[PDB]
Amino acid sequence: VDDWICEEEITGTDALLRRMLLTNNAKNHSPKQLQEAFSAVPVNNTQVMQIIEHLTLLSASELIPYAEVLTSNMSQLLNSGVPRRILQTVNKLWMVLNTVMPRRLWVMTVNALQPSQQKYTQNDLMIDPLIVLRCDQRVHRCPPLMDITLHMLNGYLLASKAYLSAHLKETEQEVTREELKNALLAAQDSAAVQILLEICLPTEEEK
Amino acid sequence: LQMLQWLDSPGVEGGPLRAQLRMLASQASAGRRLSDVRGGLLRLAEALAFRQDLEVVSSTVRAVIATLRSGEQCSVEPDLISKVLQGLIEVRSPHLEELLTAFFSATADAASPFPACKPVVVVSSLLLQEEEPLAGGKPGADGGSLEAVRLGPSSGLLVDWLEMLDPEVVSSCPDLQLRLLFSRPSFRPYLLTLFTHQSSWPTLHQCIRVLLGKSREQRFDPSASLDFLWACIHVPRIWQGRDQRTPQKRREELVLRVQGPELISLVELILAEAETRSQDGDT
Amino acid sequence: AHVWEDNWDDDNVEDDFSNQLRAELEKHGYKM
Amino acid sequence: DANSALMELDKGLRSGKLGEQCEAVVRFPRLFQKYPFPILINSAFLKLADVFRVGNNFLRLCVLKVTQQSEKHLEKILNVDEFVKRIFSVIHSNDPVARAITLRMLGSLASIIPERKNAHHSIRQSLDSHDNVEVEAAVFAAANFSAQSKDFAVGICNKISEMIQGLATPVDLKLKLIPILQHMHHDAILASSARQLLQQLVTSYPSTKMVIVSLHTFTLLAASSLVDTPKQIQLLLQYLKNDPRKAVKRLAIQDLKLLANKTPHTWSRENIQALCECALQTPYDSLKLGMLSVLSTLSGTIAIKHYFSIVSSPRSSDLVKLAQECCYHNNRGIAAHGVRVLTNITVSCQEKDLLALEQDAVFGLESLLVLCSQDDSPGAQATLKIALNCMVKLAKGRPHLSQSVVETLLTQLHSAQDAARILMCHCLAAIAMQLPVLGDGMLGDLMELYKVIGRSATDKQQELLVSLATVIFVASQKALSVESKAVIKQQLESVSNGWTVYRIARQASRMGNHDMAKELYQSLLTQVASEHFYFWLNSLKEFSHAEQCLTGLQEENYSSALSCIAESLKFYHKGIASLTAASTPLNPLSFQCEFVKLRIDLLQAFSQLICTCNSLKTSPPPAIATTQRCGRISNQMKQSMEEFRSLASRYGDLYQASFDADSATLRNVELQQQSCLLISHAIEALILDPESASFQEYGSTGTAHADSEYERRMMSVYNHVLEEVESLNRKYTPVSYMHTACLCNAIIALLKVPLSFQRYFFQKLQSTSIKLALSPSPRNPAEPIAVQNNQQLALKVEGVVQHGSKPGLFRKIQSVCLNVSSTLQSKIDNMTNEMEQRVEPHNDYFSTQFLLNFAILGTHNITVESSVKDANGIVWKTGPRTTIFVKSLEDPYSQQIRLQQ
Repeated sequence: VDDWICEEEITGTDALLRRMLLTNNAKNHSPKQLQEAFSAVPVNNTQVMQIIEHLTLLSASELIPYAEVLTSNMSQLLNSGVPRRILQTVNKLWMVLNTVMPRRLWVMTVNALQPSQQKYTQNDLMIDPLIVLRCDQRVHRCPPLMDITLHMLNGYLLASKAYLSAHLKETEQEVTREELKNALLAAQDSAAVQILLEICLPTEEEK
Repeated sequence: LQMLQWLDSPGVEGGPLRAQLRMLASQASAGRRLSDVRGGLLRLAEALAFRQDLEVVSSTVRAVIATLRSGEQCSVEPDLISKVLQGLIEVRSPHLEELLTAFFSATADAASPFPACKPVVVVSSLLLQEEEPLAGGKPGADGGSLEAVRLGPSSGLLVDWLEMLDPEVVSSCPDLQLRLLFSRPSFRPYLLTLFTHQSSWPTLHQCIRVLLGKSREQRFDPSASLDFLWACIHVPRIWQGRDQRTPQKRREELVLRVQGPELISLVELILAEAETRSQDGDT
Repeated sequence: AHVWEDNWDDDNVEDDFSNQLRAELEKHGYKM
Repeated sequence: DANSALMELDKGLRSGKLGEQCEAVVRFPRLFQKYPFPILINSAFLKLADVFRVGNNFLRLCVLKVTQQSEKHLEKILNVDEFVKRIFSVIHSNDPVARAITLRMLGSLASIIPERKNAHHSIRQSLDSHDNVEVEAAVFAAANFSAQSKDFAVGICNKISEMIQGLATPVDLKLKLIPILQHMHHDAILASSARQLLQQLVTSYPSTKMVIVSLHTFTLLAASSLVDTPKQIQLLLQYLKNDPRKAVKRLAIQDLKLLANKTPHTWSRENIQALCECALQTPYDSLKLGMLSVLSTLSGTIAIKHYFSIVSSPRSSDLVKLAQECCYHNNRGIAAHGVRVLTNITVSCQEKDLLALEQDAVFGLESLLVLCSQDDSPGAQATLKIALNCMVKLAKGRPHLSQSVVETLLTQLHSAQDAARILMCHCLAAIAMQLPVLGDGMLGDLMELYKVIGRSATDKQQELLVSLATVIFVASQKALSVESKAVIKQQLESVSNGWTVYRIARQASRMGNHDMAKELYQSLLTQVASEHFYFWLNSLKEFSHAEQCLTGLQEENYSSALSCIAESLKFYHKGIASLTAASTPLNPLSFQCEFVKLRIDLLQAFSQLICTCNSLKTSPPPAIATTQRCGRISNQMKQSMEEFRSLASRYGDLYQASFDADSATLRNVELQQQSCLLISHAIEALILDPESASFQEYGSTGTAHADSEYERRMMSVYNHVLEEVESLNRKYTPVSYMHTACLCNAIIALLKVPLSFQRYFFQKLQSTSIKLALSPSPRNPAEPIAVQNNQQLALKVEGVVQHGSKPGLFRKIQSVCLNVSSTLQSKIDNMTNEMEQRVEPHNDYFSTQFLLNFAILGTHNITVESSVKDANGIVWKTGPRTTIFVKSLEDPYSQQIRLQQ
């Protein structure tokens, strides 16, 4: 319900007013422009902040083509020195893209937040959702990327519930199988909770 | 005559073949403007202003210096000439629109203050061109213009340009920026609630130690500093999901730890706030 | 933004009766 | 089958599956649209409430969607308290998403619960919470409650002031919370406090984002609280002048646009000076277009008359010269705005030292035209729209320029593409329609242009022939030559669509050229692939034939009058037989049949009248017995009174019963009714009691609007007949032969000016119907409602209005007059309970309470009539005319008491 409820009208169509009065000429920005803006050999955060701040105002359907460059360039957004609007606004753009293209966005975000390589598919993520909690070490202290990871983990847990129900229903050719699936789901959710709570520990390097 | 001139101008705009007819039209417009200046007195540019607008539009030449034009604009600013300043600004903007060159970092601050003092109609585009291909530290010039020059409306744009090009609040120049946020202005609350919700936590801790540090100069305003403290206590990112307004009054949930001299400095700062009493009174 | 206010022939001012009339009448496309 | 859908969808609601419940919930709005009566609405909303109470937080979002969509049905809910309690029972839950959904539901429900205190407490409590979705939903619901409640408005004024300038709650949240200050216009000191807070905010947060949001909020506060709008217009002029940012200037443009559209009388002279002066020294072109668009919208109203007010030479005024250099500007849109401004100055106030601009004005139009003809782009097409509207208005305001106007237009009708021939033909059609003396001055030139269209393109061809032949019909104010008919005919034999010829035929039937209407209706008759369309085209053919027979008249010749009238009646009767055959249950053509029937009755009133005028030459003076009325002719013209007065009443009844036509069709019906009154007055002034006339037409007979040529020729005929009546008043004998000759010439004069089948005869734009579901018990068919004959019958009539499209296009329903009557069906007849009530609908609903007294013994017949009252005040007699049956039983104790007494 969070994804649909972030789509609702907030106060006074202020976003409509902004897309009426600030994006008169935004056709100069392109996905590849953001691509070499990110991939500069120095870290010029000013131009990427320019592009993403202009990218806030676009509709989600118009923001579909930038999913490739944003997701492929999440991994650079973990080094010590990135400004905070870059992380927060990439989080906002990810939340906007989550309202339209959620499954492809999640399966693309798994393959980018992984530590530095295995290319993962939707079937593996629905069979096992704990790869979402197998992200990079620096994600554990980056709040926007952890927020993305948490929405992704909740979505894949519900996904795994539906997938196990469907795989149990198809492969009948019954009470024992149903309770075994219930036990698997219960232990799965408990394991996810325990891994999250162990993320909540202070690490030994800072202690 | 106005309809014929407008028809000729659309042909010159569409007909970009070698601009020989454009040169002939420019010469004809210059001759007509000279004749109108010589003879036209009572009919004050009823249609001659259309010729003036066409001549101004056709005069979009490209400057070939792009470094000494700043000095010419600065000299024109002391002379107080309107059309000369407009022509110089239009020439400087097209030169910056060309390939990037090496701009001086000393006369840019004086040139910006000159176009901000007098009402310049092309200030925003010129500032955008100068700060886009900038061969120097633009944040220092913006901070100096914001702190020193008391431009009424346009400083707001400067404030925007600050957050438009400085990624954090504190990035490279801490001293001028700290004296900008805290002093002995009107744009201070916006940049301060930014710095509350913009900077990274180590930078915020650096500011919180240098703010309530031992300093007898009293270089920070107490109201802004204390409200910055009180905001940093209750940032919504810290308490983002905790159950609200059912607490235990005996229990204390969380605080912010500071040191002994930090406590002494904070209490003498809050009593220095309390000892102002210009018109407030005891209550 | 319309020039002629009493125009009988705008982009879509055709009622239902005229809609089936146009549907069965444009198909033939010949007149003697 | 009204509640059966409710049981079906609520059977869907009692599933254990989320999908079926969601399907039923989202299927509810269609069921809401199909039956809008509040019994079903209340029941389905209570079912939505107790589905909302227990749910898995995704059903809740669906019910929120349904409540958001079906907002106009919210006032029909009866059991409001149970509904709101069932919704409100979720605020005390601990799921923040569920709480946010429930506050959004409260914000949607705001209209029906403005002053519920616990709702306000919940909004205030959740408003300063820490979960972001709860905060955003709280801001939404605070915005929706703040538009209606006042105590909520002041408390939330204090709260939102604190949370905006509390220096926590980051800038995105401040941007979200400034519209709370937008909705805050309820009280004077509340508005003043909000105004001070907004001024402090806009001088305190000088950003691009906050300044835009705060300025839009501040101008919505100004346009809501009309106490200091000039102060905000002033502040907008300093923000548009002294601010280097560009987006702030663009909001200043759209802001001044909204304020000039809303309250233009508050615009002072120095405000217009400031706007014009800021429009001069701007270096940009989009900003120039924006300011002069604002000035163009300001030029269409009474702001110019305040601007050009006595107590400087207006040539030296800023607005007119700014209009000149922006009329002679390179860009097309700024030229269109400037020529609008110049045209609006010309059409407005008539001071002498502005007249020279008239010349400039007209040249400007053609200059702009030759810029925007040869471009073929939608921006250039819009520039064509704006320019041609200015051409029409300029020719309308100052007629002495108009002739020059039209000839210039014909020049650009020689050389332009197929998309520019149209809308220029439309401008010529409008100008030659109301002002006809110029139309003939085209004539033949259009011929050769029409010849060029013999070898033009194909894509835009059909509409272009339609436009050209329409302006041909409009320009031919007198008649069409035979060669003109031949060239038009041979061109559309060369190429035509088949629907194009139908449009040309109906244009000719509109204007009055019924011979080409005959020929094209023949062409349609051979064509076409359905039953009732064939019968419709045959009827139109017969009407065109009778109208050509009516055009074949000669003045001062009564023999040809009788002959051509008989031919017209027989062709109309073949046509009305075809119309009756063409009538369908799906499209019950009622205006056409009644209009044709009353036209037939008018021509037969004319035929009986002309042969009655012939009767004085066909009978004696009276008889040998008579030697102050003598003869059968007096009784015959008294019958003429009865027939013509009844016919005028029937024309009035056709006028009142339509309500869906345009101005032109109604005015044509008024022309026919005025013809009936004209002949009635003419006869009752000449022969039947000259003595008590004594009027001699003491009203105005000139200075008419003359919206059509047919109107003008009708009015000329009316004035000539009244002149003949005044002259021949009380000089001659009561029977006379100058009297009969006066009637003969009057009938000839009425039948010379042909006819005009108007828009409502062919196409219907607005469709409005009323339901009136009677519920005493609604009965079934022949089964009557039983009453006990000692109590009245609570009728409880309830209704709803159905709009076809564009709700109200021409007229708007203000109030509706329900009338009820009874009739003793056993065989005055129970006129004792004729009752009348006025209804003002809330959105679409009609709810009244009717008590009917059935007293005597018998079966009674309740009839219910509707009557729409419009905004101006004219009553319109539409409605379903609903009838219901009641039987009157008696109490056996009362029967025994009456037998004993």
